[PDB]
Amino acid sequence: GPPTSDDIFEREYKYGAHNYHPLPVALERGKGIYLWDVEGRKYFDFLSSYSAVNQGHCHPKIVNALKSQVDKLTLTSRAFYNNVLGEYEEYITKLFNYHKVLPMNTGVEAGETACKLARKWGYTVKGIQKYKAKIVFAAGNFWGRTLSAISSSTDPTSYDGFGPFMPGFDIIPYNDLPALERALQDPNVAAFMVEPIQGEAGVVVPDPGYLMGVRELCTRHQVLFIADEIQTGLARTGRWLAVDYENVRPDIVLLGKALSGGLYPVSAVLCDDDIMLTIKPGEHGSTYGGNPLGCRVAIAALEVLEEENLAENADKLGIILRNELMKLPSDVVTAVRGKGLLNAIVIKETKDWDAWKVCLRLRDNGLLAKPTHGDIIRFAPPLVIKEDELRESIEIINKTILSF
Amino acid sequence: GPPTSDDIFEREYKYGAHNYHPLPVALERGKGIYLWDVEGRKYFDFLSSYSAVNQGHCHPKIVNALKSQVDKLTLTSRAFYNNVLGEYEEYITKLFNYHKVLPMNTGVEAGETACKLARKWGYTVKGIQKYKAKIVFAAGNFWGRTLSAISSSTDPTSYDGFGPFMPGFDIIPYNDLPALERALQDPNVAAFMVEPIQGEAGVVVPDPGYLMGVRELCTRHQVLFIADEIQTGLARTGRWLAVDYENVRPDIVLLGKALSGGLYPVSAVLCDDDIMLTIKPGEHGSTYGGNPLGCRVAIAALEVLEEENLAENADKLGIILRNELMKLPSDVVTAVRGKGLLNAIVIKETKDWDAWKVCLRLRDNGLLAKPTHGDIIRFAPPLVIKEDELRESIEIINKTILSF
Ligand SMILES: Cc1ncc(COP(=O)(O)O)c(CNC2=CCCC(C(=O)O)=C2)c1O
Ligand SMILES: Cc1ncc(COP(=O)(O)O)c(CNC2=CCCC(C(=O)O)=C2)c1O
Repeated sequence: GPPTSDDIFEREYKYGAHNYHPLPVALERGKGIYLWDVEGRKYFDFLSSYSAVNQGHCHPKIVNALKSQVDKLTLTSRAFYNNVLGEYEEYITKLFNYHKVLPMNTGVEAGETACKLARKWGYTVKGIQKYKAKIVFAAGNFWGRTLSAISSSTDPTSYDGFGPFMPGFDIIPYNDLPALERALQDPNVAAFMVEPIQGEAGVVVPDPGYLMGVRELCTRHQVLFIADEIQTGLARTGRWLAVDYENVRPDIVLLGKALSGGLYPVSAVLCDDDIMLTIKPGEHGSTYGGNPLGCRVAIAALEVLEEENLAENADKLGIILRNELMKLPSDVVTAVRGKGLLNAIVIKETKDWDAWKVCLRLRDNGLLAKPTHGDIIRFAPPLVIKEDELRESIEIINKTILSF
Repeated sequence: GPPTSDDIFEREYKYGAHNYHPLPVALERGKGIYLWDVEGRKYFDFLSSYSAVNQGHCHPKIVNALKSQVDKLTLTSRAFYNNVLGEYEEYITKLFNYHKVLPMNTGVEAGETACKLARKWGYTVKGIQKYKAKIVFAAGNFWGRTLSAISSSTDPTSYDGFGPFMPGFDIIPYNDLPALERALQDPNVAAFMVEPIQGEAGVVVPDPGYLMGVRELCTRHQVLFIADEIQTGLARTGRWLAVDYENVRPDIVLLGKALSGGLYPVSAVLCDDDIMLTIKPGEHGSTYGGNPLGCRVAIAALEVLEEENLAENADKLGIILRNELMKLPSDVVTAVRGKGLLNAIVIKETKDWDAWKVCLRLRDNGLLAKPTHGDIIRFAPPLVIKEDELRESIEIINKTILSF
């Protein structure tokens, strides 16, 4: 017979690194908002791979693009041109209204590319002396697991025991304009990288006006405003970009995750010529970056978000989700927050009952989520979910929470 | 009508970053050893995307694995278990005879993971004080484009203008055992990372006994021997791993590129429990690392290399290629080197005639290659090439070289 869920857990423990502690569930099928485990049980996916399957699992139009291109050409390396990359570059740069895109594969690679752009721009355009360029980050940031990315983290589990660390990274509190103004008095600051909503930190939503204030301060001190929209972008928060809520145009925009609908690792660095062209030929790249298969997938993935109006759906349905979640008892749910369909609740941890137990029982009742930083449960279903399906999920949440 | 090759070049220049200068050819189809441009012209691929399509372009068994899995499930995130990862982990760890694998996506991510393992092992097992752990690299190394990877490079085009740089990375000459012995007198060295054959540097083959000497020195000083086999592994040099030529077992093995046959970004970090388990749950990972679609592709990709005996083919055919290349006139070809089907020739550059011009004319005559570091042309066709097809390619090389 096939392997059971426990067999699947047991096998990974024996042969795979122990760098995760996943929730005890073993999935083998996904379609739209639903996942199925190897026992055949059906679950609502309320994580969406942390917003990488915004378009739902195995969306037929993205699947069709992958199957069609894989019969033609999948990788030449950037030693040669392929016929797809430029069609995708034109499409994505028009869509977000930046002059150029640099293609990469993973979110952290886009972040690393952004820091390289910022330093090279800082040295060659702003006039900072080599190598005094600084990049400022916000406490609670997450942008990946390279040595550079953990060097800016304030989470000791990310960086403790992995040093020495990348120099030139300063940290200030999130959602704090006086702190950014103070930090930007240093003329050697080249960039400030920030998430419009902090995902891994627990859907930390900054106050209204924060992104407007970041834009103004960065311009006033000619610092590059790097917006990490790898988790918040692509309709998840109710707009094409989370920064659209404040009509703000960052200097560099990072995309990833849902850029492929979950079918391929595709990430992107968007910015205008004055920044993008400080990197000259031979000075940056990637084996798989810009390959034609990922490019066909990402075009189709972006078309799904636009043609199915997923941003407005995420907006309307996010209002319903948060209003219903706020009806839960304060003794159990300490906070509800989010924008669009990127939301989270905070569980009043005791000696016994905590967010991990809630997620175990959510799983028992047919809904999959997971805690972050202990007491914060993220609720982030695919943007293709319908109102009826959302309300059925809310009743699962209510049944679970009100069962303790 | 469709876009011409020049239209394709023009479009990328307008909308994509200028971080590469590819050879002027615009490919739209690949199958086995052949590529076709948008004009319909057929070329021998003598780069294999720098050994990412060892199995040939669009190998039907790898394509079948991707099409089959994409209808089931492509990404859950490591928040949950998927049913494929453990089957791939068991398969790949048995094949190379290491206890555990850590899955990632790109080659540089595997390199970053290796450096994090080395430092965490250095601090928690060897007893190095935080944060004095050192990692030694060889001059000419290439392992990617993150800020950490360029921090160990000796190529100014990689690191100049991108600092300040990651501390704790020392550099010694390649192919130099006295230098490694001298460097390893420092008790704060945690690891030595090295390519068995340096790819990007120009297929720099170390002398016989070098890898044996590296293994002994690393053991004698309890330093981790990290073998970067992302370009040399997976049958390209004529064995499963290039280190197999000297019967050497590194402490960490990195794989990538051909790990997927070019269909998906899949990379791997292989090592035993004593190193792998110094990273605890929550301390390292990746959105797409270990996803079930990449895992199905990599299983099929690895099966192709074994079942079609591509290593022995690469061995036998590499002997023919180098012997024929050594018949070229010394006035034009200054050196021939390589193992298996990872080979290179060195062109005696003049004021006018150089390796770029040779590659332009190779392209004119139906064979695609590209220079590295100016005067070095790599010859690396897919391992599925047959002897007759190889000899037809050699005559193209002869016609081109003997036409100047
Ligand atoms: C806001 C933000 N920026 C960058 C990244 C890094 O993306 P990668 O593709 O993982 O390198 C992230 C990643 N966030 C994650 C989403 C899902 C799973 C995951 C993990 O298991 O590490 C991270 C991000 O959120
Ligand atoms: C020996 C070796 N180690 C690591 C890497 C990095 O792999 P990535 O997947 O690119 O991060 C490489 C990469 N070598 C390359 C092969 C093809 C194309 C390419 C590029 O355009 O940057 C690099 C490697 O060789």
